[PDB]
Amino acid sequence: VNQHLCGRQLVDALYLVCGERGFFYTP
Amino acid sequence: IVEQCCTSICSLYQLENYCN
Repeated sequence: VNQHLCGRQLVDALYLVCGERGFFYTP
Repeated sequence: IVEQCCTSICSLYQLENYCN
C-alpha cells in the first residue's frame, strides 16, 4: 500500500541524491 | 529509510546519509 509507493519515491530520490556514487536500499 | 523517510518527510541531507 503506502510503503511500496513510498519506497519507489525513495529509490527515485536516492538515485539523484547519490549520483555515480550509488546507494543501498534496505526496506 | 522506510522508518524515518516514509513516516516523516526526509530532506536532502537525510537522504544523502543513505548514499553508498
